[PDB]
Amino acid sequence: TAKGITDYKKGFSFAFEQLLNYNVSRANCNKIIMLFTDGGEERAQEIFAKYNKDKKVRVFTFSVGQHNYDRGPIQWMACENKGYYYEIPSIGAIRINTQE
Amino acid sequence: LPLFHIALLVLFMVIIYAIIGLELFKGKMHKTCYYIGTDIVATVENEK
Amino acid sequence: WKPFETIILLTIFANCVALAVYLPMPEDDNNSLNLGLEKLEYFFLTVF
Amino acid sequence: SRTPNKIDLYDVRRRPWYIQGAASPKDMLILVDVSGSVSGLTLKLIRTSV
Amino acid sequence: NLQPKPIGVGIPTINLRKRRPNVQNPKSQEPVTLDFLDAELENDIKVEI
Amino acid sequence: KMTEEECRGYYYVYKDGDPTQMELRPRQWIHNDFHFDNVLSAMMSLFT
Amino acid sequence: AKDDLDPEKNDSEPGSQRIKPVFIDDANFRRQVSYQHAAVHIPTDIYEGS
Ligand SMILES: [Ca+2]
Repeated sequence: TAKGITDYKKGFSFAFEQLLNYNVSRANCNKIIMLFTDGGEERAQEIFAKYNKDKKVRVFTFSVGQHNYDRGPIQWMACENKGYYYEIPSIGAIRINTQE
Repeated sequence: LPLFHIALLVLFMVIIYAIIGLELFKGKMHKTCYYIGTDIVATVENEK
Repeated sequence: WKPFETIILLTIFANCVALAVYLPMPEDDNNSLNLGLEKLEYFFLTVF
Repeated sequence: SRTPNKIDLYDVRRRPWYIQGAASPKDMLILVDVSGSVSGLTLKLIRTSV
Repeated sequence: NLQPKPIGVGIPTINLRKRRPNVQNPKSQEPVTLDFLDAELENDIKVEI
Repeated sequence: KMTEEECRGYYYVYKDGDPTQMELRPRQWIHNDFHFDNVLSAMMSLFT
Repeated sequence: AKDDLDPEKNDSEPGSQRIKPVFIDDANFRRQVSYQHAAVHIPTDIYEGS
């Protein structure tokens, strides 16, 4: 259920911490985090500086649905982290972008 | 203030056609075509 | 005297723009510009 | 495709054999944005992408 | 013990009131990953093996 | 599909937005009915 | 693959030309097969002729 303020800083802190467990059994190969969101007004430049200063992690940002929220920050995040950007407006668009 | 006696006449026609249309049309429009054994309503592509 | 009426008639055209850039967002969500406009509402209220 | 009434939606890229040799194994982590703006048609789309 | 039928998860619940009759949903694609400690009765002297 | 060269072959439609209830349709590049393309059809559209 | 093999069809999309193969029945495949060429699977929402 959707409710509340968007915070990309607590969303990528929680993600990186999850990525660093090293106690559990792990793949330990490609480390990547993908966020599904519609529009972002904040690029969260600070979280990426330290958590991934050398770009070990890959970030993929997905913009979904038909909406007017700004996509520039999300695209920037994808570009900064050597990930990719994918839009999904429709149900028939899900199948070739979540495999790509 | 001149359009007062017109507005009162619209209001004794929106009322009259409502009590006419209640007494005739009440509870009639509650049946639709449904797919056998579903709750899915059946239409053609461009029919409401 | 003369521009006192028009310095507060100029104030209210700034308030009408301050309601026209408020962007309504669903289910209690916000952006930065509506958080700097609710402070502005306070500023506008005091002058009146 | 259309000679019966069941229609295949099979994609080679989607296939597991194709995927293991496409790329190396991976520790992913899906973030989902659950803010209020998403609720609507967009929220519906996210649950089906993940 | 391994069999052709796919390995199943959960108790299957399908709603008959919401399947319109002629649309053909996806069937299956999962791999048949039965484990050795699930093909046979588990011991502690078999988890060693 | 944004242009005509791509708007060929078949595609899926989803009924009530369920991603499980899908049906083929051929896609086709359709021109609008009332449109602005010469002065004659532009006056046809404007009248409406 | 996934096209009517009936000779009288003759759709003949531009760019492409089909094959009617002969389809012996087989063991090690529990289906009729042709050893003279390879079939081609195009997924459904992908147009062929692109
Ligand atoms: Ca948001």
